Amino acid sequence: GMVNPTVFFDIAVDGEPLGRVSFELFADKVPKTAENFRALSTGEKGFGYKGSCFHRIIPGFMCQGGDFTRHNGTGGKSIYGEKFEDENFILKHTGPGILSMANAGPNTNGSQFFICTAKTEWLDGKHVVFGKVKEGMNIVEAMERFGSRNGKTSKKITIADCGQLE
Amino acid sequence: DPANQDCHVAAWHCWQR
Ligand SMILES: *CC(=O)Nc1ccc(NC(=O)C*)cc1
Ligand SMILES: [N]
Repeated sequence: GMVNPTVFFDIAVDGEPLGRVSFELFADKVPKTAENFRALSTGEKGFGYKGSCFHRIIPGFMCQGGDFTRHNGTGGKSIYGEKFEDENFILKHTGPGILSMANAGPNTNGSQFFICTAKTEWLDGKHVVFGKVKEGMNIVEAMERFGSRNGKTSKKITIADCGQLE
Repeated sequence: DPANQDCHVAAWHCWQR
């Protein structure tokens, strides 16, 4: 098949570089959802993840980001001009490193996503799994040091740079 | 429009029950 995209985020903590996380995007199974995240990671539509933050980090559960429009957790937009359907639920939340869509209910995908730091089988069938951490899961674990039970972060955890690896 | 994209957190809280 066509090669699944790999993208990266360079993470910073109050501006100080933390490290790089890369992700495989399962475009073979969820092409529309993978393409949204891929395009937002390169910035090629003129907007995207660069400069945005992980606004909710719950240690032992997940790190959530994707609000590049309002920078407060209520924003973000897809590349499609509106929130889009749950493409399918073929892939499951099998363990740490899973990349899955945050939503406000069925068929409300925009640009927000979370990286699981545990198996979250109770999300299967309600959040579209579309990728997985390749390298840098230790960086995601380091990110959890700035989370809290309610998810508010203690420092600004930013996607200082991002793109698509070749 | 703004949207509270937090349903997975509510599901986590339910699993914590
Ligand atoms: C937005 C949304 O769907 N929230 C939500 C609330 C609760 C639960 N699960 C239980 O109550 C067990 C799932 C989703
Ligand atoms: N529970």
